[PDB]
Amino acid sequence: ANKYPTEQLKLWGKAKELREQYYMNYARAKEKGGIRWSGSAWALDAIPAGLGEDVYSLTGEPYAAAVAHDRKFAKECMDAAEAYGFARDLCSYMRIYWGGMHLNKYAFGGEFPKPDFVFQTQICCSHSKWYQHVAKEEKIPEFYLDVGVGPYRDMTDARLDYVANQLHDGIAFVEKASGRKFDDELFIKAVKNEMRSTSRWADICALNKVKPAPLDEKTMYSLYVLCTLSKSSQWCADFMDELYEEVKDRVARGIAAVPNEAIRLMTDTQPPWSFLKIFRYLETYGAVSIGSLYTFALEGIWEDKPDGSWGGRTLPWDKGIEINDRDTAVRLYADWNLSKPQWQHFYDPTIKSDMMLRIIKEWQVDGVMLHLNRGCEGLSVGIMENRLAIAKSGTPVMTFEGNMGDEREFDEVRTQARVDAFMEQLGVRRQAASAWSH
Amino acid sequence: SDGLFDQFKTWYEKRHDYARDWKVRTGGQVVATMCTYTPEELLIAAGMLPVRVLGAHEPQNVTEPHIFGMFCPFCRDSLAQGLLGRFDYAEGVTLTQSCIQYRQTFGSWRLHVPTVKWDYYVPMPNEVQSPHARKAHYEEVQAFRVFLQTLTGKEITDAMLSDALAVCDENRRLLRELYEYRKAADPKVTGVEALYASLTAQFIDKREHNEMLKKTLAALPNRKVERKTGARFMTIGSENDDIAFMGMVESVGATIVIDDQCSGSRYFWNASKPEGDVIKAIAERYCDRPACPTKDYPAHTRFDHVLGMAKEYNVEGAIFLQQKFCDPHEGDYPDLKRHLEENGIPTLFLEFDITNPIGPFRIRIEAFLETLSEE
Ligand SMILES: CC(C)(COP(=O)(O)OP(=O)(O)OC[C@H]1O[C@@H](n2cnc3c(N)ncnc32)[C@H](O)[C@@H]1OP(=O)(O)O)[C@@H](O)C(=O)NCCC(=O)NCCSC(=O)C1=CCCC=C1
Ligand code: SF4
Repeated sequence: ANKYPTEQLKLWGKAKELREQYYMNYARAKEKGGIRWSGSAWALDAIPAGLGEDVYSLTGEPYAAAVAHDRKFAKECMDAAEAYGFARDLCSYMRIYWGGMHLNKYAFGGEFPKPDFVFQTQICCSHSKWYQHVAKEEKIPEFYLDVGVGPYRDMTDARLDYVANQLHDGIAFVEKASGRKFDDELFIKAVKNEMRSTSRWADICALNKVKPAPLDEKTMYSLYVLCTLSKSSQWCADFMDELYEEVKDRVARGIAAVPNEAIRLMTDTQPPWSFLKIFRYLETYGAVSIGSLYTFALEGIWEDKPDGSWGGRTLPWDKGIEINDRDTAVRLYADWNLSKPQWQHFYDPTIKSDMMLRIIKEWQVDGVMLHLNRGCEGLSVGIMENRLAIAKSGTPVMTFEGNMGDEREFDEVRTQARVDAFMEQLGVRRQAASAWSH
Repeated sequence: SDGLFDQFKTWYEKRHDYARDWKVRTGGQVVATMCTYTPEELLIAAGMLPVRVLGAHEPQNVTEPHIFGMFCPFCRDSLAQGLLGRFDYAEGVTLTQSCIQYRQTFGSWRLHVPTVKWDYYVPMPNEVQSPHARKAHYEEVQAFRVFLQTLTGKEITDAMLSDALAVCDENRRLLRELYEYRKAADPKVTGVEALYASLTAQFIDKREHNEMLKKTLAALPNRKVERKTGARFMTIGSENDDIAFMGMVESVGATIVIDDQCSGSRYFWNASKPEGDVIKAIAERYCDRPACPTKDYPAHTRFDHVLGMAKEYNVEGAIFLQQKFCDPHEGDYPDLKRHLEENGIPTLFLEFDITNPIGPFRIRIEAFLETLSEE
């Protein structure tokens, strides 16, 4: 039954329109002599932003996720990549992207738009292989930022130097690849907007700690995506600020995403994009997903707050730190990105275990549903150790197997039955707890 | 017949007995090492025996709670060896960063193998092509040295590091000298014999291994060859450490004359450069080594390395042995295949689990040999 007031998000249409405009801008970039580039959502996109306000990216994973939402087109793309000769168990986003390039079809209409260069971050092994194939097929320059310097908590001066010095190489690379002169003012503005957008996304997620949750994770998938498109843009930073104001007002008014909220769930990585209806099904039980380390920190950037809680990282200028020159901005930009929570499990899965346990506590989670995602080695490494750590903690936890991009490795019927069994389990545990504490 | 390589075969079969007895003789610690990028010079200088974790190629169920089955058989087989207690004599465990899947073996091992007393993860740069990687790795190697000095309470001096580097470089040079014999029309060293030698290099005391390599090379000039060469094959892959499988290949009418794999050439290929700062010499040797696919970007330098080896050893056919789910090698495979075929080398693809019936692979090898016999 509906205990809480509920309301649709007012900025929904704007969130959808900003994403559509991003994809249309990439395709139309050349009409007015713009620059186009491609790389991961984890690329350090403020660097190409130093080349102008008409520099448009296509981030590889969000594009592939958009394709995966169209089951037929995703299958066609994967079939083209397989025809070239790639193993079907490679990253499903990478296979999709490759296939769509060979088919020469853009998901939003027209030919697959050729990027002027590749600007990539490498932490997952597939990060290089993805764009090595692309750069060869498109005959374009390619640059890779190796961020593999170990956990942020162990960072040394020399590790940060390695990343910072590579970024200086990246500046020289984008100047040469584009023929344009890099502008320090535009670069610094872009670093600052990326700091704003990623910290503010974390601030928004932190508002979900309250009961009732003002946002449900399925809705959040249309909001966390903006930082995966252009976190260093003014439009993304400004929209995050606007969205924060709306979510604050929902909290202030007691607004629930799910009016019958009785169960709070946490997920993990990469949901199967053509099967988001599972979230609506869970709503019928009064279950809301409050998020995941993935939704919160694929791009969100976090810090420990004065009360020990997790919140958006403090912007350097609110801490008395000046950013008035290229070299300072590069080193602060490298440090900001190296603190990304979703990079840490590449080195030490217990860091992610502890992060998940902390989310469970601070977001008042009743149960955890973990996707064993066969489509993504990078976000799945360590997943079984994370499951074990949650299991030892006493929080109910279940797994389901799937693949975020390739429906052939996702069993809708079995997964729904596993989730329904989990809702039953959570009800039984509540009955037992009530009976024991009277 | 002549049993020249029997010592290497014994060392392989009895690797664990060897390590236990090594501890009795020297009083040193044993360190389980993962991935061939481990800076073993540092461990030797610290008085320890590096022993590379490898799988057993037998059925195992102990890793299912620790590593999801979308990951490769090698990383699971390897972890199972620790969970089953087979490395209980190793006080340390260390991994130098490359493939992300292997990092799970290390993570689960340090958390759950109860005989581990210390662990260390070396974040070696992946982008060895970057002008900044050698400085970064210099500092990583130095930091590991400081760690080991702190752990053992004994200063690890430059002289100690230089002596360990000399031992490792001699091993690398001796293994390359052994490989030279494989270029002959009737090789005096089979691919199986080369594999026993190059794999055992990774878990036998290098001083003892070098002595055995020197004896082997002293015997090769006059060693009698009885078998026919058959087709000249190259094996390509990640680890490729199933010697029993390689023995089948060489029994059907072929010789494996060279390889691109971490059981073999990719481990030892280059010795360090002469250099007065021993940390730089060590760090740069690993950065300059033929690259793991994970470390091979932006350029696929591996393609030139593999093709150059194929031409220098007169390869007639190349066999890709791939672990199921192996992303770094899967990412390189379609275009490395094309590069070899465009340069006149037909290729064969075989995929492996932890265990595999040999019958199906032999049928494929025999059919591949029939193809070579036509063009
Ligand atoms: C487009 C999408 C796939 C589907 O969207 P939708 O499901 O929302 O469908 P829709 O057709 O657009 O709209 C219909 C819905 O709108 C709802 N509604 C209406 N008015 C509403 C209101 N006022 N407020 C709220 N809601 C309102 C209606 O209820 C209706 O929903 P319903 O039928 O269930 O009732 C969306 O989930 C998305 O963008 N995901 C992100 C994908 C991506 O790119 N991710 C980044 C990947 S990067 C990555 O993985 C890595 C990076 C690096 C390293 C490794 C990994
Ligand atoms: S496997 Fe995952 S982390 Fe790696 S390239 Fe694919 S989407 Fe990115």
